[PDB]
Amino acid sequence: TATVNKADKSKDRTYKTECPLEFYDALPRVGEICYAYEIFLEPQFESCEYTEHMYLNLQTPRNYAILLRNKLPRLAEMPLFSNQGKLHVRVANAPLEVIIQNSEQLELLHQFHGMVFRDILKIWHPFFVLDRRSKENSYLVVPLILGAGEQKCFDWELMTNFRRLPQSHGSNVQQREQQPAPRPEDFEGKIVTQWYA
Amino acid sequence: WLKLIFLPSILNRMYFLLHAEALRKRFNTYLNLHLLPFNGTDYMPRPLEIDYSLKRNGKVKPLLILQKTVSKEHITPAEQGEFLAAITASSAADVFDMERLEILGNSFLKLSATLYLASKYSDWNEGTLTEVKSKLVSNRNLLFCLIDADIPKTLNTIQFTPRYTWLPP
Amino acid sequence: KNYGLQHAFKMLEYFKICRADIDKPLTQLLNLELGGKKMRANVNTTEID
Amino acid sequence: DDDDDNVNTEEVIMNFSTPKVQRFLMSLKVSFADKDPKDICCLVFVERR
Repeated sequence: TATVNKADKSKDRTYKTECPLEFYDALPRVGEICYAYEIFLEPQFESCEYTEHMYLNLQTPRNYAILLRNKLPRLAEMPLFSNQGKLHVRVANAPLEVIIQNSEQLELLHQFHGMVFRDILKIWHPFFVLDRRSKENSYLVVPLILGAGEQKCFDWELMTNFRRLPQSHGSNVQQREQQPAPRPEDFEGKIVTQWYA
Repeated sequence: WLKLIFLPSILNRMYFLLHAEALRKRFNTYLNLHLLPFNGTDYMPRPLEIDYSLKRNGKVKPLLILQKTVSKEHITPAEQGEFLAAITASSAADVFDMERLEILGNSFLKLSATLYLASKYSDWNEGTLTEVKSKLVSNRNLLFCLIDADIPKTLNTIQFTPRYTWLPP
Repeated sequence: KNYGLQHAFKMLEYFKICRADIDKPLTQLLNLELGGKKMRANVNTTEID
Repeated sequence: DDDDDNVNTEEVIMNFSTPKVQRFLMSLKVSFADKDPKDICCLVFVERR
């Protein structure tokens, strides 16, 4: 009946966003069953001399999964657009059921998950803190490696090694003299940066 | 490292994909259509389709909507990607938006409000019927009757800038 | 688009846009009646012709 | 030297400035490498207008 509120047609309101029920209280726990959903990235672009690296790398079986206490439903295939073409992303319908029996194991898992955003993606902020409240939007991302048979297992060695990304430091001649000779094997399929440039 | 580069986009999309799946299951349950083989436990979500129409991307043919309205043999499962597209606003610079579905929804809402008012208040002149219809399909009425449904808390309406305005899980 | 008008009418009951009634369920909107005193169904057709 | 102008500008700036300015720019880069613009707020004090 009132006509006073008809003038402000360009109004807006603030809404408290809520995470999906699966993401809420999805923090994996010690001694409880947890589900990991492997993320498969499928390149759609044709391989060429300029798209070779991504097209070979994204098809490698060294994928990463998403850990939740809750069970995810079937998810639709999603398209992503990189610089060198379109990508198809799918989440495995059958989760990987593993048990966590060690507290420091979960600590290492969460440490790697935090390190990924802090260093690799640089999403970190000074006020950001690793969350253990087991509350809204709480789940982990875990790297996977091939084990026995076709089954996959957690990449324990990677997260026990890469708690933090090592800082890029240059090497001078005197300390380079006695450093071990570089080998082709430790340099194959790795990440490197130019400290001098 | 290359696979982890795409992680924020995948996580942000899975957020609203789970929201859309929840909406799909809820709406299918409300219509008693959840027990259908399409919408039951044997649901296979179809892949999301790019809306290439977007700027940043003798005889009469029977109308499909009416044809499936009168016959149940052509009822198609409510796709999860379609619900995600309905959720995703145009402000979020994604590959799909809500406008194309919004056109059909607005027209259906106008038609249904008109029919409901004409059946309920058949003994009224057209001025008051038009005024009441405009009030029913007004922005404020839809805003209120969607706020009380707890839908706006799950909308996708902001551009994804992970380094600036995103909280990782 | 996925379920036709008969199934879509129940959304308005869900969103409380159109209040339902015992006499006139929301799924029967396609059965609109041109009712009221404005009709005279007893008039023979020659008057209309 | 090269044709890429984006790196050419940086290279000429670093090659046509005294070590004071070069070190200043390196410190600025290493202090605000990939941070949030809303998070950094700094002043630079110089003598002459």
